Amino acid sequence: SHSTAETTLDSFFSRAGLVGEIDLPLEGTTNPNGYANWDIDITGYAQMRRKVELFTYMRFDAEFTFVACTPTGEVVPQLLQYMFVPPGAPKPDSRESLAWQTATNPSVFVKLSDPPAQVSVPFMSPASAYQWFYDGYPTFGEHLQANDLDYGACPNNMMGTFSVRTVGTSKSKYPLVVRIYMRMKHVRAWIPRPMRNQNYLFKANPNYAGNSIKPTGASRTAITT
Amino acid sequence: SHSTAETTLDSFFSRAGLVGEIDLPLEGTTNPNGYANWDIDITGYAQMRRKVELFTYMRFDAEFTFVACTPTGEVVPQLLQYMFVPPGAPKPDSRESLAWQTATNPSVFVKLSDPPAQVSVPFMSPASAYQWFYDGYPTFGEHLQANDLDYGACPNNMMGTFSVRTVGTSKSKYPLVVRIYMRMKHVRAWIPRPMRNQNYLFKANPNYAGNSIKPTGASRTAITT
Amino acid sequence: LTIGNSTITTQEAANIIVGYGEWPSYCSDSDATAVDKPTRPDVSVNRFYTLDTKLWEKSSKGWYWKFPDVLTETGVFGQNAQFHYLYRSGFCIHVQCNASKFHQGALLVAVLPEYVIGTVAGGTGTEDSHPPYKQTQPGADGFELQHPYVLDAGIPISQLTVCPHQWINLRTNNCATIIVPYINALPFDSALNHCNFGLLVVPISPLDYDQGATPVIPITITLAPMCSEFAGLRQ
Amino acid sequence: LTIGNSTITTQEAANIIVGYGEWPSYCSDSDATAVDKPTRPDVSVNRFYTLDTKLWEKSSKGWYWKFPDVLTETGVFGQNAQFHYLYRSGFCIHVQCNASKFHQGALLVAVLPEYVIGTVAGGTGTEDSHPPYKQTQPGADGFELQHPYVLDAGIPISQLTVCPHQWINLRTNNCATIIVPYINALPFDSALNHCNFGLLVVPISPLDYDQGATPVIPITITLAPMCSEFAGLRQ
Amino acid sequence: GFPTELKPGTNQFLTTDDGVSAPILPNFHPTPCIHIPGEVRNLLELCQVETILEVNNVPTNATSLMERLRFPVSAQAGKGELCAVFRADPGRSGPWQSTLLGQLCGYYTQWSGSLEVTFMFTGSFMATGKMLIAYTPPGGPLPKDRATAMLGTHVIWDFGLQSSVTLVIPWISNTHYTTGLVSIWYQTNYVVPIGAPNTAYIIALAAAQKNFTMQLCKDASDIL
Amino acid sequence: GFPTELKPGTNQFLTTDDGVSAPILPNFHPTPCIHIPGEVRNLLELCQV
Amino acid sequence: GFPTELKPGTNQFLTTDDGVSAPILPNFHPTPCIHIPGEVRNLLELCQV
Repeated sequence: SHSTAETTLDSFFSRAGLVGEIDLPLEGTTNPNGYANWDIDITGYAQMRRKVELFTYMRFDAEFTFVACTPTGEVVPQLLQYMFVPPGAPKPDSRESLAWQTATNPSVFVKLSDPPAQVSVPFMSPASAYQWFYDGYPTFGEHLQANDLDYGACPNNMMGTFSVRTVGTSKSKYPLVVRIYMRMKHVRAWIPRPMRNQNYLFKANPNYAGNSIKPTGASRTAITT
Repeated sequence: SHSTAETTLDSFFSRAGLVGEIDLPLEGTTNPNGYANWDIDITGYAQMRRKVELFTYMRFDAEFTFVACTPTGEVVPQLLQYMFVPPGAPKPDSRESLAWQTATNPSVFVKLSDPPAQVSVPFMSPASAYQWFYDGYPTFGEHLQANDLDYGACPNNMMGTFSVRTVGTSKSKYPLVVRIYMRMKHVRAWIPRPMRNQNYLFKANPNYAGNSIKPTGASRTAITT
Repeated sequence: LTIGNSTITTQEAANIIVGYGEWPSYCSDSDATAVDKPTRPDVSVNRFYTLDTKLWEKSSKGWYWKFPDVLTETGVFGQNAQFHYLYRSGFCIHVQCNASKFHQGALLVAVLPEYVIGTVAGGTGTEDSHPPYKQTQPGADGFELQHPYVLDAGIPISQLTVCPHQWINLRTNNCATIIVPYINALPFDSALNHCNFGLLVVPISPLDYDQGATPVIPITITLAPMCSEFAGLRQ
Repeated sequence: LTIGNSTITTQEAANIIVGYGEWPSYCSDSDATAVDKPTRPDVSVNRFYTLDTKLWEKSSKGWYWKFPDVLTETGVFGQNAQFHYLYRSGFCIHVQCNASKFHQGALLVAVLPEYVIGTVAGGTGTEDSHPPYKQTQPGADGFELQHPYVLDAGIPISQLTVCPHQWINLRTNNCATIIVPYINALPFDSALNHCNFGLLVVPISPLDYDQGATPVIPITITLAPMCSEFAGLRQ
Repeated sequence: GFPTELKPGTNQFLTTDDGVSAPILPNFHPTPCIHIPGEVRNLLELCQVETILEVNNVPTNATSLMERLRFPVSAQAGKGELCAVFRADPGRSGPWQSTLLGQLCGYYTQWSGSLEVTFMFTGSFMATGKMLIAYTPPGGPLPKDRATAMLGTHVIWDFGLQSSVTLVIPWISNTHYTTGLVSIWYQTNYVVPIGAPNTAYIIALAAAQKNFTMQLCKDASDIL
Repeated sequence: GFPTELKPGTNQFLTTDDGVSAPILPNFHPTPCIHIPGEVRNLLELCQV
Repeated sequence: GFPTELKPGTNQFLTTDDGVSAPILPNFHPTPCIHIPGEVRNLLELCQV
């Protein structure tokens, strides 16, 4: 097995993982509107989080893929709109929002008959590289002790967010579901860390349980194999 | 961010913006004929006017894309007609007009099942560059005192106009909605101007209100931050 | 400049500033713009036109001009540009104000190419429109602004400096000279129908005296058109 | 290293180990990151600031520090960096333990960049969170861990050595010296608000004496920050 | 003939897709591009032009709307405090929205660069006095007094150097708080002989120098 | 124009396919890659510590 | 085989499109261009008569 090709960060990361499962039913109680904002978490691919917390800082471009179907899986003659809005830009509040027509928000129009749309998102951060956890309160300057749940999370590590619509003035005819896949491209990472061993509770701090488990047990005694 | 690339005119202007939304119900209260003329204004994308009235003279090509759907967003097996007619050429008056068969009016035939048509409209003006406002009367020669509201508009700034049909001797089968997106390409601009501060009243002249607004107030006093 | 009738000697303070970075040029026609030859001696029309001097009180709020028009029954030029088919020229204009060293204020002389100044009325109570008559064709006398903050055009002086400008602060300089080249989509448009160009002289610190001192301050305008272009017609 | 006031001499066995294999550098700024020039001599503030020495019982379970922080009201380093807008520096840190030849134990000095130390409380009995305010500014004395096996961060010491580390085995070495450069996405962040870096000194073999012998083991930390970055401001 | 596999993104309409599209009139030769003097190929050229800064963003009446460019000095207050130019962040809501710079920054998201703010005095020729302008960097609060401001970046401005005084703020950035502060203090009172107005005016105009760079385009206007 | 025959694999979406996709922000130039000291280009580097 | 993304304008019929289409009779050799004296290659020559 003499090859270091599968031990590069790229081969270790180059694979589209499902990170988004958005449901737009004909009508219901999730979003009766036909409208959904998708803040762009990489943690969506569950295991990816531990898989990236191997390092402190890393950096990559990201290729997104959008497969849409019915809950049945019926491919249906519907034309929909994907809109990517940058971190700075505001998110739409209503289906009939004006933000959908805002030019600086790159948009994608495809049909389900048409094969899944595919776009590439470059490196967005104002920093030179991403950061998974900030050992400080993210405010520069004097501290604000009104709230302190704002800890460890670095906000300029946010690379935007996605919004979806069933195009048209009137509501959809068919129940739809969009699925999002992410592939990481030119990946370079830096400072190596020990890998996670306990389960996650929240998604903004490496907190753990009030009772520690052990990364491997059931060994009886040191003498017996 | 040591790069001036996003400060190029091209990067600042290059983006397909929605500038046209044409409605064709089966029959209704929009246009019972089955026929529509779209005079080609850039201001359709609202904010664009201020975004380009930063300058006096500028020049560009235009790449148009035609996404057509039902008000539901249902994609429908309808075959329709896009016609671009030059500034010189006359506009069609009826659905059965002859202008539709006039060859010198470039025409586009696609189906809604077929992905959106994509065309390019070149620089049409007889001038060296477009012109946003004429500090003169567009009449050459001695002036006519019949009216004088004909002010500031340069008439050879019209870059044509678009017409749409559901092709056929008989009326359409489906209620349709065509949307037009405009992308500006080879941009060269010239004389820089201070940017607008009031709301516009009309769409042919930099008119303003009888009560001036202030681009920022509520600062209390010069001493307090 | 010792070219013309009478000059005006100045101590040549750092008042030099050119429109957009290019001298006014002539016409290059060994191409195909006109087989006809525009004819002009260099000494035919380059007289120093000094308009009437206007007053500047505390309640003054600025004035604007249009240039191809301002010459009509104005000078032998307006008597000249009115008869010709086509027009083109750059200008070198000398704005001079004489005030005391006990008077204080601040002017911003600025030049604006395509100047469409409105305008609007009340609302829909008595009249809804009525676009202005003497808006174009401003005489030497005209014109006063109405709302200088927006130049009566919905456009803030706050960024007027983005155009070729020059300051007259009675702290330092009382004189300013600014040159404009020809500026249009076509190399030759007509004159009397279209005023391609506008000049503004707006006070920001609206002058203040200490009473007992003459309250009127003169803003004398002097014009000198470079690179004109004509040939001849009828009468 | 003979730069500073008084040193502490060792037989300098090769317990020396550099962060990730490249020395702490200055900032390479003969471009345009800042037109103002931070200026910094090598011995003004690079005094050997030696913290308080701490005790090591059998029931001790390891300790941690944060470094941009640890100097705040600490030394002339803290009296200037609090007032300076931006910071960047490398370190030479010396964890030194004084023990007898009858004592046995094992310390693991290890270095970790972004140290997010948790943490959790009971459960969901009354409230779900409340991480401590005094989490930053652990004093030289502070602070003891809660769950050393996971560093209160859900991360195993079992692999702590993956970061720049160094061993103190009372069999062999009582002294260890490790150097770290600056480590951040930006070449300049602020100091006291973001602790770029964390230091751990955790025992693995939890020490044993046979009584009648001094039961306390001193773990003296000695610091020397190299390649700092400052200039000065107000007060 | 030539084999092909279609890949995802097929038949998709991307708003920022940059391709060469079908020309509608391929035989057409457009009007020639003649040379016109004032031209722009980069918005930074505009970001670098000195433009008026509305420090006195106080009155809202169109009759007093002109008072914003201007901000006064008088013989009343002595050695005290006149005016802070407020936050030293252009795109942020405030006095800077008057500048061209502050406006084009509204067409973007986050920036980094250096700014210089030249001040202009409009008082009489015979007037004299001193002003110290003091910049207060982010994090550090507004200097309590004159004596507090002097220990930092500051310039004593005399009307011997009447013409102007250019204050250059080293570095500002948007990193998604507290920003730079510029404070202008009466170093001394506005002294005048008889015949001079006991009150005078200052106009402030600002811009960014050449290292100034901007981010991704973002749109937010006024009309609807 | 240039003749073309579609072959199987057409319109197929492979999760691990390595191709170039349409860029979402073609005008955008990201913050520069400044040097950060400790870097890894291969996981084998970890297998040896 | 060779990867491709179809772009908008696909399957469109543009009246002024300048493309080469499939020849109906490729083996056919039309009668040769013999010389006939008066010929015009540009309409402007008529504008000068």
